[PDB]
Amino acid sequence: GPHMDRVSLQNLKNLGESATLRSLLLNPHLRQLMVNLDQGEDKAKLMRAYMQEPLFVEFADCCLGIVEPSQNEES
Amino acid sequence: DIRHERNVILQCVRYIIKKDFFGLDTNSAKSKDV
Repeated sequence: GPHMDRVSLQNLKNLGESATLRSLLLNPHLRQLMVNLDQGEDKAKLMRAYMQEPLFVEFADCCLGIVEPSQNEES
Repeated sequence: DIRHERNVILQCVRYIIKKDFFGLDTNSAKSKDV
């Protein structure tokens, strides 16, 4: 199951340290996406509707590189 | 993998909101029915 799908706080705390990622939080829309998704009014459709907005896509793609210990196979 | 990635975003978002914005703890099993 989604056991190691959960990220360790170290990796998450590194997000705020990332000059690139923190700069994304400067977007009033992006931060609204974040808080909306967390409240979970309907995370089901939000997870879809958020991946279409380039702002949240940037945020997502940025946090992945910071929290993913997963190497790029054989790159 | 998007199945993994999207859930990973949930960890990212919730961490930030936790020390940046509100820091609230609404997502808890405060139900005393159990």
